[PDB]
Amino acid sequence: HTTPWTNPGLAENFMNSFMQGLSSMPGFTASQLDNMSTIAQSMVQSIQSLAAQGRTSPNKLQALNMAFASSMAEIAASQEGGGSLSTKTSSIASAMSNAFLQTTGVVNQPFINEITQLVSMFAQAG
Amino acid sequence: HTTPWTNPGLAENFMNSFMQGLSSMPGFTASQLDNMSTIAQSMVQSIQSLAAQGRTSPNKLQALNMAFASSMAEIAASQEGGGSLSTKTSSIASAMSNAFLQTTGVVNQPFINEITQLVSMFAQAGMND
Repeated sequence: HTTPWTNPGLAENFMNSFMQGLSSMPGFTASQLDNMSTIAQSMVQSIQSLAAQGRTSPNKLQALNMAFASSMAEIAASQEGGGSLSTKTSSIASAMSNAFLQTTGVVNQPFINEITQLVSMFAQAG
Repeated sequence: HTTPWTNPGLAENFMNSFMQGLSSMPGFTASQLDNMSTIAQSMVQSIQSLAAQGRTSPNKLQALNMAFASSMAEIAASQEGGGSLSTKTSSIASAMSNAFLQTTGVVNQPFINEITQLVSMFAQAGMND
């Protein structure tokens, strides 16, 4: 239970840290950041409720972390406004990288790469 | 055109309808389905809670519907057990299709394609380390 994918407290820390970091990065409108913040806070509260019920597990926490990251990639790709897709992509990657450093102290680069591929995948579908 | 991210009620109904249908479909273990149902229930409750506060919008709902569908894909692709990846993918796609039909009355094919693409992506990558 040493990572966001196995420890509910660390999953919550990860998502809060991602947002704190993203808030100082370029490419996003106030509206986009509000939307991302609203979503992060709803997913943090949702992991808190499940943890209270003993209803988190590695499999569910993995899927919830992926849900969080996919929804961020989706806002970036679909929501009109702000800077370039490439600026938004770099900003989400830097925010993810700091969220790892703030939690496990170990960046999961393949996961960051995967989220970067999501942004392009979603942008191209829309 | 009307979608699951048009308003909170449609979003919640789509998610519930997806789970109902998937649970009658092949390729999954009881554990994977329990896990998918738990995440679906948490998402619906999140939406009910944002809705009660007037905090939903089409952009936020579209992001949450993606949060939901990605979760489903992640579980299917990565939690060990059940049938083939090919079976899980078509079961997810048929379940999404029915869920549109029961909710809005209209299948959103680009969304179905996105999610089947996610299943592949997530199977290749994993969530390790």
